[PDB]
Amino acid sequence: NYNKAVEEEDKMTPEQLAIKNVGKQDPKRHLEEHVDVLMTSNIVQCLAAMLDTVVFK
Amino acid sequence: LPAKDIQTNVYIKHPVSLEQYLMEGSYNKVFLAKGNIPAESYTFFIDILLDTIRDEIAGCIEKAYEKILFTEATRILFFNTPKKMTDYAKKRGWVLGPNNYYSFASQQQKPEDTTIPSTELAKQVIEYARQLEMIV
Amino acid sequence: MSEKKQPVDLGLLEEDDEFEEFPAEDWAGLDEDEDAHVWEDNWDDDNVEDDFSNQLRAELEKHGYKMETS
Amino acid sequence: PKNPDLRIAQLRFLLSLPEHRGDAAVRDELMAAVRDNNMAPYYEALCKSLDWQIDVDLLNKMKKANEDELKRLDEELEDAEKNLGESEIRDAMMAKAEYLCRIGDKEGALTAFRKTYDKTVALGHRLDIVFYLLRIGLFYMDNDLITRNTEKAKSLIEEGGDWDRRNRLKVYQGLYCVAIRDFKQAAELFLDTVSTFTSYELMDYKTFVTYTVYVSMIALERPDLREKVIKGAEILEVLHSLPAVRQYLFSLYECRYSVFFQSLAVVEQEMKKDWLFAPHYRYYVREMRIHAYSQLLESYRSLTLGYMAEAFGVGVEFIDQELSRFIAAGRLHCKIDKVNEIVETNRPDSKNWQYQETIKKGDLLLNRVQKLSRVINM
Amino acid sequence: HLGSQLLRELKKMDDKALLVEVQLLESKTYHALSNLPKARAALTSARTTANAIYCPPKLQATLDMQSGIIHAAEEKDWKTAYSYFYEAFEGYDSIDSPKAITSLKYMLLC
Amino acid sequence: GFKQTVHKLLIVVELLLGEIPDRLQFRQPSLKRSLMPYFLLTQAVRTGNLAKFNQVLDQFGEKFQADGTYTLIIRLRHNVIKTGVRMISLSYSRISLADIAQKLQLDSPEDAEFIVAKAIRDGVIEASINHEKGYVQSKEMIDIYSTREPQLAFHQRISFCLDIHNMSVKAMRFPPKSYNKDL
Amino acid sequence: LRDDPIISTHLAKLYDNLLEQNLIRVIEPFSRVQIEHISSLIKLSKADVERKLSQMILDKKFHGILDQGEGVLIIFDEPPVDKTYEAALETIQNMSKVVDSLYNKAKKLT
Repeated sequence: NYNKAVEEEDKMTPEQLAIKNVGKQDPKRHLEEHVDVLMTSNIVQCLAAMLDTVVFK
Repeated sequence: LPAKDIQTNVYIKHPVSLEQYLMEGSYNKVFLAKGNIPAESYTFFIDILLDTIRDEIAGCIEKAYEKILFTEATRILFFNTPKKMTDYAKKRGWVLGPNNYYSFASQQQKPEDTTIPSTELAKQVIEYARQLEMIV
Repeated sequence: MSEKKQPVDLGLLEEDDEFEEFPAEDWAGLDEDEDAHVWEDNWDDDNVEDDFSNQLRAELEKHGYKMETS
Repeated sequence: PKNPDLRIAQLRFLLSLPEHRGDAAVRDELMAAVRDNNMAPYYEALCKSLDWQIDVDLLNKMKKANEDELKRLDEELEDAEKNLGESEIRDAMMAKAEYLCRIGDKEGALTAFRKTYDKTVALGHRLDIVFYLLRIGLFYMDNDLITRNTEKAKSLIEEGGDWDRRNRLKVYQGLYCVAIRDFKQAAELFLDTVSTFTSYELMDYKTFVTYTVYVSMIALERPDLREKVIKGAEILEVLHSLPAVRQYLFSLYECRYSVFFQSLAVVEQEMKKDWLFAPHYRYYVREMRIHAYSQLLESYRSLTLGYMAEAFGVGVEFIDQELSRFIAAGRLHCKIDKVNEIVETNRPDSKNWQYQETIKKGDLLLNRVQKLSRVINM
Repeated sequence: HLGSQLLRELKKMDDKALLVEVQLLESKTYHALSNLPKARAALTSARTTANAIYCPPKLQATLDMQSGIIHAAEEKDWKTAYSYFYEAFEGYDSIDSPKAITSLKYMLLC
Repeated sequence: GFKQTVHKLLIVVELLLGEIPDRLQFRQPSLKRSLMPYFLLTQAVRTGNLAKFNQVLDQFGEKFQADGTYTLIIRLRHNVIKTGVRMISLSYSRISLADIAQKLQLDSPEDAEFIVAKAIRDGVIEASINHEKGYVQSKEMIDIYSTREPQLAFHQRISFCLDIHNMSVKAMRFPPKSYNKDL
Repeated sequence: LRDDPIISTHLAKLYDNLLEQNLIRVIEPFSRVQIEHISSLIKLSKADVERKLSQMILDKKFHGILDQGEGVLIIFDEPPVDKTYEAALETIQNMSKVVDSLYNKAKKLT
């Protein structure tokens, strides 16, 4: 919901990026927060092998 | 080979028609067309070809996914000479029931215990931490 | 290389030299009813259309006679 | 134009292809030929008409009356010119363009509506000129020429939607959206039928309802009908005009095929022989049949041939090839089996397929990021 | 259509009590055509028109009698509609036997 | 102008499997004119009429059969019945001796089960060969892997998709290095 | 009841309402049961009951599906609805992102 809540603005970003291309006015990066979201999402991947070990032996 | 050299002789179109019938697999048309070959002396070689493809035709018709009855093998198979039921009893090595051909070991494999694919999934996770975090 | 497209375009010039604006107008007789229409649906509508072009095109008027006979 | 010559000259489709109904269309076409300067239209379509015995009689009078009224509009245009005024010249050139739409020549009406299109002091009269090109674009069945002036005249209105101007533009959206096969976005256009009225310019109100009952009856499912039309009182008002529509709505919503197939022949014959609705007659039939088969097959998992044959009132030999063609061609549900001569489907389209609906966008997005890899370094 | 043409010459003229019959029957024919918004609009117009003029119980009770059917058509609240049929029964009381038996029939219905 | 060859041969080798996707999402007036002579036969593949379409091919066939050696079309002339019997595999299970045999232009008991068995030995379909009273049945279970060994089903899908998307992650890591290399 | 007013549809709504109460009364505890063992209590035919039931499954008021050859009743549900919606919306919204990226790069290159 936060990812889509940022993508709704990222739909409007290519217009400004398609108009000015000079200077940065928004202090939000929209990148590192999504990287952190991916880091929190990788817990499923890292613990899937843990469930594989608990189920195996 | 279609170099348009003659294109009207039966021997020029014979291998492509026999190979196209091989793609169809219909053996009745070949057996009924056995007497259609002229006095050309390669009819015995055509019989050698039938002798080297009868193992594949008979092997494919005797695949026996579930079961097949002898009353179809009487017509599909060759003459009453018991060469197929003798050689195939020592080649296939199956059970002979009351005038019927039984099919075993068909979809009888037991599924996996899900233990080994979980271990290879753990190795895949190791490769995911590797490739996702290697340069870092 | 982009240089091998020239003989293929020459073959297209030969196909265009076979019939001079004959398939553009003759096929345009149906394209005027197909223009601006989604061509993705024209594959199914043309599939069933050409499939029923031989026989039983409509078949809806015949069901009223097929009710008592079948 | 907005005159009845649009409809009278619009009956030329049923005048052309069938030879049975080509008597009344040429009756009111020849009788109406003395109206709205119909000389050039029926002279162009004279190949689909009678001989030249009586044809050359009135051509000498119409060709001189055309030049008389034309030179009177030219003299009036010269009297309106060289004088201070804006709407007077717009009315002179606009009336000349309306007469040039009566004769059916879009060359002098193209440059005329171009001149008065350039003399538009406001955007409202500009959209009026656009509509003046749409009323003849319906007869000319052009595709891009009627969407260019509406694509340019669509943006920057800023004067609010009127009761008949914006509603009329929405009616045009119903026209070109009925021409095209777009339905899921055309199902919202006829929602303003409360403000619609009898418009003799393009289509009567009963013809607008008769035309929207197909896109609404077929292009909508049961919740869409119950929400839009069944809850609305408009179809409850206009169902009393013709008792057939009520049968095609309550019988379809009631899932009674025994009467819907007996009465479907009227939809088959009425579906064709129309100006803009004929060439699409193949899509409505198949789409409605597969829509009804998905409707009945939705709430039914297994189906015997007895209840199906008695429900539809047709032989099993026809539904055999029906479902046989709708497994691969239709692609409505899972594979069907006849081991027990009973229609039995599974439809595992929710649990795993609900997650598998995104694998198509995953593969197309995979090819698109492969193109993204092609953009790398070149 | 003819009733609308009658409204065009009745809304301008005097005798507003005559408009209650044609707007009431207008709600009756829009209800017969199953039209809720226009029957509620004509009903409200008949209320704001007949609010000052003391109408006889033949026409005054018919407003609530039709109002209970209009409200009972959407099944919003049966208490208010039951009040419309109750006051309608109080209006049609002892004036007509069929109207009374259909008034109590409407009470037992709603 | 050049993709009409890879697309032409593409659909020519795609119609061999019985499912022929036509031109749907591409609108250009080159593949249309290129496909105009081939459209009647590529639409005639699915219906699968032997005697009529056999004459239709050589009737107006000039360029697609004048392309050389007529190899894949001379294989198609007998592949029509294989795509048709594959449509029968996409059809109901029970095979009749008159209705569907007469429908397939092949009315004989031996070659029916013989050629259908030649379609079974391919391995692309699934059937249950059983003989109880003489009729040939089939289970024709084409149910997808939904709730049927899913982990082993899309396991390689997850591994392969993560490999392609992960080398795409490399393809979004390295070009930034090729960006910051000069500065 | 032949001269009954338009409220006959409301009376049929009461009939179908009590029918709905009976259906949600006896079917709800019966996951899979015979159609004649459960229809014998109401001693009515399976035609109108089957049509109303299947109509209400087409209306999606509850979880269930009918049958004609075997008469087997199956009730199931799919709780995780909010996963495929958000995922599909992320795919559709990201399609415009990648396409716009190809528009900026296609614009800057060719």
